[PDB]
Amino acid sequence: DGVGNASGDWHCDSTWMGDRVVTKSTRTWVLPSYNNHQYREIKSGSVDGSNANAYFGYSTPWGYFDFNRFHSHWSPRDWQRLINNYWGFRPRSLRVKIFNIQVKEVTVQDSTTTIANNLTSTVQVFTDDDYQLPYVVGNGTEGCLPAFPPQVFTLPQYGYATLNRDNTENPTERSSFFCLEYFPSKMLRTGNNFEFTYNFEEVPFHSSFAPSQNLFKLANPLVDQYLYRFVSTNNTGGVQFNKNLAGRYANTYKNWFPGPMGRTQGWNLGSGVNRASVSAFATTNRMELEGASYQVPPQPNGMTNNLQGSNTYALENTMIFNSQPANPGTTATYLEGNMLITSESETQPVNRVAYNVGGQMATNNQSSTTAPATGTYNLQEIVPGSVWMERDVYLQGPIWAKIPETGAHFHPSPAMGGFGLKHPPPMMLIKNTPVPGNITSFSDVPVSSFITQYSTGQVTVEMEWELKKENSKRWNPEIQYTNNYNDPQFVDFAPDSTGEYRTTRPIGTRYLTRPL
Amino acid sequence: DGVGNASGDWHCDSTWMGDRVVTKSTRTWVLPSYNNHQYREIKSGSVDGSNANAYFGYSTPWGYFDFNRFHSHWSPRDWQRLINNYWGFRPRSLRVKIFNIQVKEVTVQDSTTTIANNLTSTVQVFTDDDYQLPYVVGNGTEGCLPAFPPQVFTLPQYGYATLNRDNTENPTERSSFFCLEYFPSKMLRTGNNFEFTYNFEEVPFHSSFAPSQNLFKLANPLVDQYLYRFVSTNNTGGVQFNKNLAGRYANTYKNWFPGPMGRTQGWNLGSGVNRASVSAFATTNRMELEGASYQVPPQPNGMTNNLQGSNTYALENTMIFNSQPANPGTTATYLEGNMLITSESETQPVNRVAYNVGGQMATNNQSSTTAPATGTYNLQEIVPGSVWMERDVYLQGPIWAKIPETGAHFHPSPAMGGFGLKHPPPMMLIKNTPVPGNITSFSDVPVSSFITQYSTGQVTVEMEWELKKENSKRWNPEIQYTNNYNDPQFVDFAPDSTGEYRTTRPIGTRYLTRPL
Amino acid sequence: DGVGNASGDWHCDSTWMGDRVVTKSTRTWVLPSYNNHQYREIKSGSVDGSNANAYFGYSTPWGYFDFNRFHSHWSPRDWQRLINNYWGFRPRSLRVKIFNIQVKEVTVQDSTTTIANNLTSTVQVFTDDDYQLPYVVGNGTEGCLPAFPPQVFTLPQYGYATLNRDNTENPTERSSFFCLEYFPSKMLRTGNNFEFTYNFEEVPFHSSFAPSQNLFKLANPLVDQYLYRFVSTNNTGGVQFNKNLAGRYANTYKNWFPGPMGRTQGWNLGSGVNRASVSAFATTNRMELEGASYQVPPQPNGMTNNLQGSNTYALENTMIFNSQPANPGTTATYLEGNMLITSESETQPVNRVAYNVGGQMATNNQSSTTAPATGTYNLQEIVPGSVWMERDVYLQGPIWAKIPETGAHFHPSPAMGGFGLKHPPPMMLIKNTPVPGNITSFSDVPVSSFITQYSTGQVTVEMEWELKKENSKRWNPEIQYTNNYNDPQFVDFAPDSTGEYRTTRPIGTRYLTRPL
Ligand code: NA
Ligand code: NA
Ligand code: NA
Ligand code: NA
Ligand code: NA
Ligand code: NA
Ligand code: NA
Ligand code: NA
Ligand code: NA
Repeated sequence: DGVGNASGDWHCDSTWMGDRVVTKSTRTWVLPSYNNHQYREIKSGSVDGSNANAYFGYSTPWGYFDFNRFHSHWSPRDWQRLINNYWGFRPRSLRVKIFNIQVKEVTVQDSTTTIANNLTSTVQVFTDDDYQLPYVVGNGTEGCLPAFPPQVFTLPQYGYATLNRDNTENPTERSSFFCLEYFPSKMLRTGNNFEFTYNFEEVPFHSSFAPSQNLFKLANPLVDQYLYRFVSTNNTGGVQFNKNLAGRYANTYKNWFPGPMGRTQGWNLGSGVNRASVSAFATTNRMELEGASYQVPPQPNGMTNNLQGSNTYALENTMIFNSQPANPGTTATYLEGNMLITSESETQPVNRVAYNVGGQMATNNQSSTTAPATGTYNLQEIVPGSVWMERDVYLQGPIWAKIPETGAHFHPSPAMGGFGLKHPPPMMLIKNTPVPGNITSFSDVPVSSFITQYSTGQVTVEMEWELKKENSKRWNPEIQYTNNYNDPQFVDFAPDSTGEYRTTRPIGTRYLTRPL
Repeated sequence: DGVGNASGDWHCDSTWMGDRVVTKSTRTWVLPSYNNHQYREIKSGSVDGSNANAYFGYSTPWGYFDFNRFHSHWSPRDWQRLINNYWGFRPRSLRVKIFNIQVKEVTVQDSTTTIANNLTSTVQVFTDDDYQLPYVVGNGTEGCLPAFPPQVFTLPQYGYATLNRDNTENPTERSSFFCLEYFPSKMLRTGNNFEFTYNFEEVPFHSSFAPSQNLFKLANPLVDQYLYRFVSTNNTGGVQFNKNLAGRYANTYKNWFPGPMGRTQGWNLGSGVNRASVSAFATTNRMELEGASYQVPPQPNGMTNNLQGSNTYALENTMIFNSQPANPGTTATYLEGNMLITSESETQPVNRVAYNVGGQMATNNQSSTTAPATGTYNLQEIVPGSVWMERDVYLQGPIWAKIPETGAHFHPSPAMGGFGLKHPPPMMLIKNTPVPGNITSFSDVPVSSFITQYSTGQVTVEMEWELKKENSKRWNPEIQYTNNYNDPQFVDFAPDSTGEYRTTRPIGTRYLTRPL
Repeated sequence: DGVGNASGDWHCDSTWMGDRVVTKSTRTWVLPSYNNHQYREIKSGSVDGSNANAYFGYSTPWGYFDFNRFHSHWSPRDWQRLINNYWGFRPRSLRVKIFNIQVKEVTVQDSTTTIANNLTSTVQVFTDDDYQLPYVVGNGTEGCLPAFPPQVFTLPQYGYATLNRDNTENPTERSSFFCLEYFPSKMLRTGNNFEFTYNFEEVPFHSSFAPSQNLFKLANPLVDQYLYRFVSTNNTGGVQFNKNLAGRYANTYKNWFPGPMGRTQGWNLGSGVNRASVSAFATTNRMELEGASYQVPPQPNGMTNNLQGSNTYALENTMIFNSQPANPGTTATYLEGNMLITSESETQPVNRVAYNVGGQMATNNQSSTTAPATGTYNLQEIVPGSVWMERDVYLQGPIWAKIPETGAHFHPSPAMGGFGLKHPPPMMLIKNTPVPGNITSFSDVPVSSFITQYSTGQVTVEMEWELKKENSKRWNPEIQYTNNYNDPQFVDFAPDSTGEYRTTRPIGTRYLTRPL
């Protein structure tokens, strides 16, 4: 309504009400006027010897709002609270509000560089509710709301990648260009604000519990089966079998089978033992798409890295986050120390080991002359009677991802973990309306010189989650996430002398135990 | 109400009413007071050279009611009746009742060992309706209701297996212990009884019919296709094709594809021909889970063993039951004779042969210098346009199995055949309340000496099944299960001189024929 | 109603409903017919060189029901659940039921010793609702309901201690004798049962949280005080002062003062360092009552043992429980290992160190000739502006205790921790009605020979607790009780191979953090 009046109050809070909890988090932000208010055609030929890095696309002046990161909404304890006493959760509804828009104009004379605000200028927000733009938000890229309410953050620029021709930079006749100014968008001078309201589609509860039974040894030990297994051949080519018995769990008919597997090699950590001076890329797991070899991280789930105990990890199949945020374009080498590496060990009983072969099966036809032989297999895909656990979500991990448009998706859980959404939280685009510099002469060609200015405002995301009440009959105490350190010299998830937020370790959600 | 009065009448019966039939079967049972009313920690290190047999779990004083075995509810003829004129069936509802509880106390002096009944003592029944305990019943273990109403049977002890550490006996911090006395349970002295009422979740009709068409040669022979296939290359590297024609069924575009396959080797039976003195285990098919190789029986369905005709069987992929019940802990070798072995030949046209390679595909890129080459594959998993038949259920086979708790199950049919249930018939636990011996001095430590006593009562299971009315236009008579023997010297499915129930052969359900 | 019918169903369960949770636990029990149905005058002269052990009292045939022990109602996890996410709790209501009474009669011929049940005999239960009997239950004695539902336990005999004359065994004219048969009590043959209903008086929530601020350094560091302190004297006897400043927390006016203290000496544990071959008794803390020195355990709270970190413990001031139950009358020496020792370190910031002096104050009057002097004090009692935390309750610790009858109690929290109740859960007395042997001749003297018989039945205690919802604004994750072990070789709070319940460690309730 007026320049003087606050566009909105500041809400940050967690409200636990029965079976559902709602998280409101508000933060402050800056929007540079990227690209000086013009689109740039952007492309890249193969780099580091890989045509897989070749792409053709565009860069826009628009910045976008990303909150698809659990820790944007959850405080550490709140996370803890959720992960220690709940069997699952899914996000039901979401509402966003952008306010307190303040736009500033900077002018530099002889390197003076002063910042003063014009009140006249506007900002533009619109939400792509019909998913007509490329959806960038699903793919684990920087720029989400901080995990720490205080810290101010700068909005990521919006750019998308269309299809390359022939793993060269060049475009193809099918490649398309999207203009963001084609959608109608609200324009906000300082008095005004934006409110976004949303309702999540129905998705299965993320299963935040670990199996207390091993899949194969489901059957009670006490009683033998009524089925028998082939065991040997008498001296004449005659078949003989024995009863499956009691405890033995190797030779017992099974009803259900582990998850889809594809070996990705295991590397030791800590004490370790790894091969020396090794170039990782040649031996990484990959999928060939459009005649180029692409690395696939988080090899599609149905597998596990680490067994608890031993340090070996399926690095190809694993989620790794920096301890602290770092910078754009960094090429610096990182040792194990800095990294927050994650173990899928909790999901190990249901899931298969990623650095072991998946099993073996007979490779020959037996005969009088010739004995039976078997062959191990490094990759078993999906089968009926399958059963597995999808990868755990982390306080630091992403929340959801958009399902690609195609005729079919096999049942889909983002390989990076989270909620597979057909219709996910809409792209939220915002840009600073351009203000022309001093233009004194008319031309047909478009204006090229602009006043340089950026915007800053606050934004609040309010989310509603539904919970699966914990209900177990387990007698003894379950393991839970404890803030347990010995001889600490600083708090975890807390500012330091310098003032920066410190996060020591990643946090899964699997602590509670459910028998199969 | 009173010691003298019967807690319940005896119901055994089959009622066929239109499209649905209800089976009531009642039997008699004994419940030993296992473990002298205490839990035992039970574990096993690797045996027979396999860490797969390593497990950590517990044994309870509770016995359980298992009826998950088709022949508990169906008399032979009734089975027959169902299998010869129906295209499918699923269980809609179930109701159970336990009554006529009689508890007896045995005392032995100088080896006298007398049995007299105390009327004062109780028994405990409760049903785990919320699936909070490990579900043992799904996994084809002994102790179900007899197939023969007269025979008295002893209730299986309840024990479950939690997760092992490192394929050693030892437990893990995630391993959980369940106390059965934590659930509230009805206590029954002799006058009282138990009634259980249940409603099955909706499941697809088990398809009890065999295809009368071969999958690939679906198209009518009379007419050629309007598509053509590449056939050869002219002397210059030039492509040439011919019309697909008429009857030929090898080279004709196909819309649908066979089921998932994984070779498990074939062994001859009867006349046979098998390799001599062979140790089966090295060459068995297996899956690696938690860093141990486990054998998987009934290799997940989508495959067949036997083609009719020839005796070769996919033993790894097959269902084998003893002819007669046998004993706990038996290690005796069994020849073919005793076994009731099953052929999935009826499902052969839709399904793939288990001891053959699944097919072949090109393994090289053709060039002027270099000719095209192909490679057979021993394991093909799931694909779009797939189609297969799940394994047939047997009078002797199990009915249902519980789906494991995880984020996803690919469409699941118990590998052992039956109905995949998310929420299956609840574990039914019963135990004898302990009666202290003579205790004359107080101690803080728990009482250790008990009166020795066991319980016996009857129980009835009443089930309602829905049927898919047979409706075919097949002119000529279909094959049906006939009780056909030549020169019989005893009846089948009938007592003998000794008094024991004799079952000669297994009985599938596929007899009726449905064109695709 | 009838011998045959169950007097009551078995309820064991924990129901969490919003702000209040209700715990139902049911167990089995035995009641020996103590004393052959007669009272015994019992007394003791000084033993182990202490007249403090001298007492005069009586022993009854009655056994009593004790559940005043947290772990009787809480399963491990349930405890956990409560202690990790709640700021407090108090018991609002309680209801008890005794049923399934079974009375047995034992006869021995030539050492045969058979147990058969007579159905005719009765049992007697009554509750002393008017607190007219000596209340024994408050004082941490054996015989409470087991922590493990399965285990059967024997009811403690009821005996009370009246006043001794002169620290000799002999009675005094003021000493009184209570006859339990004077109260009217329900008599129960096997068909019948007992129901007890109760409502707790209003008591402050047990504060289950640890202070995140140190009492003395409450004031913010950033700002100095506006008060100044005397610091020195100029060379002439002149007073000079400095401003209290900033961070310094030693010399800053304080509003609130630590808790009441009385030094009890500190002993090292683990690595330790303690004096060798030491007789503990001479140097133990004590209070003189009726001209005898009595040891006081749990020296009245307002103090702490242990500071976290260092192993030294105020053993006199500490709660120690055996790892496993042990036996009546044991004199066996116990090393540290067996013991579950407790640290009040969480309450350390508010509370005072027990093995340090409490402080110091000036002991002289300063003059020109003579400098000021100070003296440490080993015991400071209560003062206005006091503030402290009462000792934490343990899964293994007792729940409540009865306040003694006198004109005044200073604000009272059982020194053993728990709820100080003016009117606590009534003594629940039960005894087996005596059955005369064969008496063939009349006498005036009371019958002396009885049939020997004992009773066994189940009992259920149902409690309702109110909770203080956790509500904190602490950003970083709080510490919580985790079931965290490394290289476990058995589960904790779970049966072992032998069948006995294993409890490794004690569990406080202070995990959550509240700033002052
Ligand atoms: Na730029
Ligand atoms: Na929607
Ligand atoms: Na670095
Ligand atoms: Na046994
Ligand atoms: Na149901
Ligand atoms: Na044999
Ligand atoms: Na006695
Ligand atoms: Na009262
Ligand atoms: Na000892």
